[PDB]
Amino acid sequence: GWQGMVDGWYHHSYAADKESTQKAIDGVTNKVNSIIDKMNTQFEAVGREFNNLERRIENLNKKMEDGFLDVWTYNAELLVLMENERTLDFHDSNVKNLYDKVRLQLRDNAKENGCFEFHKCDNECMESVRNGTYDYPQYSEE
Amino acid sequence: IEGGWQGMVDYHHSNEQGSDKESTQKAIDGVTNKVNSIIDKMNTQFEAVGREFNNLERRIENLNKKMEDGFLDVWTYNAELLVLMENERTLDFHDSNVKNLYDKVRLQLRDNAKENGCFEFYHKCDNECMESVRNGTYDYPQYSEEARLKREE
Amino acid sequence: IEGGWQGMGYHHSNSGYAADKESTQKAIDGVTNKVNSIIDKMNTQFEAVGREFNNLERRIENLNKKMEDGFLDVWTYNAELLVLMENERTLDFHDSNVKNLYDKVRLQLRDNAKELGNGCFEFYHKCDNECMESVRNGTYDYPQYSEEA
Amino acid sequence: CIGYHANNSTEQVDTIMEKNVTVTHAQDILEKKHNGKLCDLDGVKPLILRDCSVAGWLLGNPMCDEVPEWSYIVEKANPVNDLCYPGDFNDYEELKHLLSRINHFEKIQIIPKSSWSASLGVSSACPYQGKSSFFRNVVWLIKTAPTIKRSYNNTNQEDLLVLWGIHHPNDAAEQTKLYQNPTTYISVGTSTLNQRLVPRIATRSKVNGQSGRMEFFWTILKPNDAINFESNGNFIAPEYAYKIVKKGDSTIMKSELEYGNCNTKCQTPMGAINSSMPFHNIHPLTIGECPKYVKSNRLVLATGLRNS
Amino acid sequence: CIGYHANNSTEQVDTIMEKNVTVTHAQDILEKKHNGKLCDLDGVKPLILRDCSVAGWLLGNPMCDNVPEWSYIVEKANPVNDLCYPGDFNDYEELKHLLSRINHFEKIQIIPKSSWSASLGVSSACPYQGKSSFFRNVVWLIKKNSTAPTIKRSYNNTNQEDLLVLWGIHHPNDAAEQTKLYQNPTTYISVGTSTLNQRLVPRIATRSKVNGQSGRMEFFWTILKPNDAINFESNGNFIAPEYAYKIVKKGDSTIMKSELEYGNCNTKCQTPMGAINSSMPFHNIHPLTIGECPKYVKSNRLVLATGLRN
Amino acid sequence: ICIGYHANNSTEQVDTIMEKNVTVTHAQDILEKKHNGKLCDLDGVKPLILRDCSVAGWLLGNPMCDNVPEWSYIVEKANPVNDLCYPGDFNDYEELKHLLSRINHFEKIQIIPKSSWSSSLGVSSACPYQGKSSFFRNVVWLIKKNSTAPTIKRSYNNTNQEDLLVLWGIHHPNDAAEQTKLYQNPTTYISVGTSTLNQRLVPRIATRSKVNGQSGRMEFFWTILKPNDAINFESNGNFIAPEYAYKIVKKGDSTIMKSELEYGNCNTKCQTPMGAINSSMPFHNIHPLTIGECPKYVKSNRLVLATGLRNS
Ligand SMILES: *[C@@H]1O[C@H](CO)[C@@H](O[C@@H]2O[C@H](CO)[C@@H](O[C@@H]3O[C@H](CO)[C@@H](O)[C@H](O)[C@@H]3O)[C@H](O)[C@H]2NC(C)=O)[C@H](O)[C@H]1NC(C)=O
Ligand SMILES: O=C(CO)N[C@H]1[C@H]([C@H](O)[C@H](O)CO)O[C@@](O[C@@H]2[C@@H](O)[C@H](O)O[C@H](CO)[C@@H]2O)(C(=O)O)C[C@@H]1O
Ligand SMILES: *[C@@H]1O[C@H](CO)[C@@H](O[C@@H]2O[C@H](CO)[C@@H](O)[C@H](O)[C@H]2NC(C)=O)[C@H](O)[C@H]1NC(C)=O
Ligand SMILES: *[C@@H]1O[C@H](CO)[C@@H](O[C@@H]2O[C@H](CO)[C@@H](O)[C@H](O)[C@H]2NC(C)=O)[C@H](O)[C@H]1NC(C)=O
Ligand SMILES: *[C@@H]1O[C@H](CO)[C@@H](O)[C@H](O)[C@H]1NC(C)=O
Ligand SMILES: *[C@@H]1O[C@H](CO)[C@@H](O)[C@H](O)[C@H]1NC(C)=O
Repeated sequence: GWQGMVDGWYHHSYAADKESTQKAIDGVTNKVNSIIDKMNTQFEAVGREFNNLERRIENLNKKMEDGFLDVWTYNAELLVLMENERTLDFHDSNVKNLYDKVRLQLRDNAKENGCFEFHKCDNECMESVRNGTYDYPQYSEE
Repeated sequence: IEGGWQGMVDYHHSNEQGSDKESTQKAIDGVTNKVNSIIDKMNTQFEAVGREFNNLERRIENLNKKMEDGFLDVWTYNAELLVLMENERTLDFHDSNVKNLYDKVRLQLRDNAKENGCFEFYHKCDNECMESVRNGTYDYPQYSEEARLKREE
Repeated sequence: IEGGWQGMGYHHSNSGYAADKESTQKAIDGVTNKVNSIIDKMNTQFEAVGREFNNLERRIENLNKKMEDGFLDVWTYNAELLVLMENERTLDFHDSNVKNLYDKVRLQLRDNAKELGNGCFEFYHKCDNECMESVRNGTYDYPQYSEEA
Repeated sequence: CIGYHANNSTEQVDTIMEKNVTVTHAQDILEKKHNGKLCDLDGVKPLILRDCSVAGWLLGNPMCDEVPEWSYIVEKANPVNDLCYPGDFNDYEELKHLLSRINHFEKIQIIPKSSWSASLGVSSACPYQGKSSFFRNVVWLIKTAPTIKRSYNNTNQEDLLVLWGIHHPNDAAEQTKLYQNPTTYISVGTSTLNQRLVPRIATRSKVNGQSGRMEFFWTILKPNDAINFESNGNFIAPEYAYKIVKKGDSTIMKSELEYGNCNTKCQTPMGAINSSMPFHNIHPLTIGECPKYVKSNRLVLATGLRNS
Repeated sequence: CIGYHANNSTEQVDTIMEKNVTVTHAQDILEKKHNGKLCDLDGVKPLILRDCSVAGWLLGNPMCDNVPEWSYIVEKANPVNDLCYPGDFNDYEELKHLLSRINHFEKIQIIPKSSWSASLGVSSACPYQGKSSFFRNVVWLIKKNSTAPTIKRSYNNTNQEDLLVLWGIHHPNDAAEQTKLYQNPTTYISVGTSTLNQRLVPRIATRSKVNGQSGRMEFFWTILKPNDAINFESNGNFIAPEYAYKIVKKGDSTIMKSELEYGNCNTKCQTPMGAINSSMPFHNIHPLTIGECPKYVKSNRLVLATGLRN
Repeated sequence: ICIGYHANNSTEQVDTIMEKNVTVTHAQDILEKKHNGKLCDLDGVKPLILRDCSVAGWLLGNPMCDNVPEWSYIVEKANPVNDLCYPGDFNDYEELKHLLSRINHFEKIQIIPKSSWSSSLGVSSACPYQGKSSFFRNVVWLIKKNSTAPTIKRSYNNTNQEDLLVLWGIHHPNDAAEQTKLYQNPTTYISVGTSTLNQRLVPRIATRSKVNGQSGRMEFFWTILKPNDAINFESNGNFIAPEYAYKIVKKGDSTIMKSELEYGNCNTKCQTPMGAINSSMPFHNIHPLTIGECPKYVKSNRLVLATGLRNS
């Protein structure tokens, strides 16, 4: 993809799509927000308060301390790995969804690299492509 | 296809004469399977109790507290996430099947119509011609010439 | 694609089957890292489970029951649904891989063939066996057979 | 034209990337409702103590009322009738957890008041009908104080729970007053049990108008074992015992509610739960098969599509 | 054309089907940082004992040094000043757990040292100012002159809070040595309460010298309700209480083991390696935490992909 | 030219969060269900197994019970028939077993011989060695000598390099009349002292039912003698004195296992009373009472993932 595009996350024959970038930045921010905020934190005290003649209960506390570490680590690791592809495949869709958004917009006014060669088309003609307000019958016969 | 149509309670046909359970039943059995599995795959449940420790056993009382609070933190966090995960994975399945069905008509009729998720034919298509669009048995070579001549106008 | 290729990729009528090595080994390397990461990310740290409480220690014995049964429910439920959640991710990834290889061929030959409906293209020109490497390799030349279409 | 459904729905779900998605149809899996009364647990009535503790009910507390099978026990948060004569109960929390779920329970006279003939004793801390009484199920022995030797063999088919006690007077005078020997012992013998109780005289504060104490003990007499007693004088001897069949475990439930003729799978001190749902948020102190307790209010799945 | 973003990104993420995929922007949800010093807990400073144990600080050990409130207790791994005179403590771990979090704590003299003139004692194992002494907060009752009379003393609680009483018994070395200290060979201690009823008898046994001491001393405790009275009675071998402790109990905590020392700060999660100031959901700092803390996880990197692949 | 997916002769089926009984090209299960049905070593450390004896009966010298210097866990069968040949109790018996669950060095030591205690010795018919009655081999029962039993004062000082476990006991006679027959003094004590321990035992006379033909009981106690501390015994007459002790080395903990199988020459990282487990899988459904680095116990029969594409 393009490296010089800092406007956001089109190219003219750059200006990033302000709509899909706003829908993406707001959405992925909400996913990290829900991952952190859904956690429930309560006051707990850990201190190993059993003497050497209470070692059986000391082992019972171990089995639950060690048991919870096994559960959280497996969930946290797999949640990271599962949501990362769902994020990296979420970006595989936005390109083709923005491609078809413009492809189905101008139907026969150009020829299909994710690029289109158009009738010649100016700045006001391509800023209308980004807006979603592209007038097809204005350049239909050409 | 913005907003979706409201009048569909059972496609919408554009025709001079008048104004889909194949993919719906597949989605009805598919999403209901997800809700049933969320309830039924955790069907394993045993007995539970309360609290039975006196004033000189408050260390063990804090041990039972640590695991109860530790379990509530687990079940709450996973269930809240499972809702959020399976709610979007449900909604994404709707937008997924739409293009699968939108392309189905686009694949079926090609040059006999022009591409909002709507189509209007180059030829005339009556109330019985739209049988073949719903059934999947559309005769493309039949309306070939009728689309060719009315295309060069 | 109603019928699967029972006899096998690509299939041509010129006629034989030839699987795509670039797309298959990429997907095999991806799923192998999935099953591995499911098994490898599990942490085990040597716990010894046994009933060691006497008759007058049933309450502490009952407390161990709640945590033994409690962890059983977390692991049983999460394992059953992780299978269900990751099985769907795979079968949708296979439907995702059919289209991603289909669009690579469809965007390769633009106006030089015709989409039938079975996932096949009938060329507007004649394409021989050395011509169909261009479609498979990714080295397909559009302007050569352009006017023939 | 192709499109998706939409109706006049107000149901909302939450997407992991979107908050407040208006949805066609939604289903909730978080149980939030209860019927608000104690019920049976898998078709078995609970043992509900009105104003009595497990001690005052097991013993013969005169202020306590006199069911052979129960799934769990319910006692008020602070029962009023514990021990009319103040004292302790050895391994009381283990005795309660043992009786929490019982398959068979039967009160049996093993050695009656007539076989205790030393005299019987009463104090005013246990009022029954305007006249000072004592525990129904045990007997207070008072003197010349002689040595008492009597054993009971378990001839029944089931396990037997025997209860006995010892009196700890206030001063050395209250002992000689009632128990002639200044030095006293109580020896209980079983194939398992081997103990010997000596009274502990100490100046204590008044509880229910009594400075003395009474400490109770118990074992499970195996169905063909014999229990043997030998005491010098400070003996609170058993008159009744309880046969027990133990098939499962439960807990003692704390709630101020009363019984209703209902049945449920999950019990809660705020009301029973009839739910196949996987989660609930009612109360943590649950008994029986229950959904997982959760600190949340909304667990709504999206069964339909997004609306305009 | 239609394209996507790219920048000068070096951070890598892992995903379920690919390993090490360079990504535009990334964020870690695993907290690995700690300030390395002890702080308060939700606004309350903790009770720190540098070289003294909870038993050595509760009793009047001369090797030890009055804060009325604390969120949790910190004592080093093995404080150097436990019981200067060797012995044990009854329900010591539950008493430590009871005092782990106290809302109000105040030492109170209940029966003065003068009110037991039986005589007093002083062992060389508990040095005060070079000249040996005993515990400050409790009094060792010995016999006096020719005979060992019986002691009957009873303290009634008149405060509005629960108060903690501490007393003990001395276990002599030999039977002939007890006759020296306490004229009667048969001895007892009777502690009476509406709740408590105990009677202690000394166990004469040959033991190894700890701090130059073959004899031991065993301590006990209860909590006296605001309008209840505790009553002692002894024939000797009695370690009597001089001070008490009014207690206001509002919550629970635990005893943290850390050699670190205090810093004037505040935190929500405490760790023997230093407090934590994190809003993250996971951490890999230490298993023994106090306060509302994230979940402990055995991993080094839990990085999500916030941007697209570069 | 066409584009499509694979299909072969396979009936392996998996389930999906939206579909069920899907016919798949290839499948793989991640739930461990197989066990070799025999006890093995843990990370290369043999287990301590008792055929018909208990830990108490083996620790003491029960004549029916039979040496190993290192083990990972302890196996005693459901109900051992050779417990306490002379009936009684064991103080902190549950805590003591958890200590001996994993021992890196175990070496029996005679600290105070049988002859030294004589100055005689007691035998019961409840502990028959070979028809002719004997007693525990590791602890000695003391009876009056020359019709008058005086105070016995014998102390042992640990001079070894490791902690060592001392065992002693007290006899509770049936009636007070039998005591005078065995021990001249009617009132009796047993004082045991270390820098750690302080206790004084008193006989507890009570009429009891016969167990193994004996109604008198014998209660046992134990401590761990630190390397340079000494233990001092002083008893009036009811003494069951220590003759043998055990040096111990503690570098890890385990649990006591209940199984009827006995040793097979195998190795494992995870053990089960039904047989060990060889597993890279993170889950299993064998047994809950596991020992070792084990997969997580799960209630399921099939946890099969999909390794191939869906087949028609
Ligand atoms: C511990 O000390 C407290 C403080 O004196 C003692 O409490 C008091 O006991 C006396 C007599 O038992 C109570 O006397 C009365 O007041 C009521 C009206 O409330 C009146 O009807 C009576 O005639 C009498 O004057 C006093 O109220 C009570 N104080 C409190 C705060 O309860 C207590 O008895 C001492 N504990 C022991 C066991 O020594
Ligand atoms: O008399 C008092 C009152 O403070 N203390 C003496 C104590 C006390 O008698 C014992 O602890 C009772 O068991 O004993 C001291 O005695 C030891 C002595 O036993 C030993 O054999 O030698 C030591 C020095 O080597 C001490 O003297 C003690 O300091 O604890 C002396 C006290 O005066
Ligand atoms: C308790 O009652 C049982 C029932 O009679 C007694 O058990 C019997 O003991 C005799 C002799 O030991 C045997 O011959 C019988 O077969 C036993 N009966 C049963 C049902 O086992 C037992 O002896 C009594 N206990 C005591 C000590 O009196
Ligand atoms: C137990 O035996 C050891 C070895 O003799 C004793 O330890 C020694 O004590 C003497 C005199 O107190 C010292 O000279 C040695 O240096 C000590 N050795 C060590 C390694 O410290 C010990 O005192 C005896 N224990 C008891 C309780 O008597
Ligand atoms: C969504 O709506 C609910 C109630 O309508 C409200 O609690 C919440 O704050 C809303 N979210 C946003 C982001 O507005
Ligand atoms: C799936 O197949 C298995 C055996 O083939 C059978 O037990 C089960 O009932 C089947 N499920 C359905 C829904 O047919």
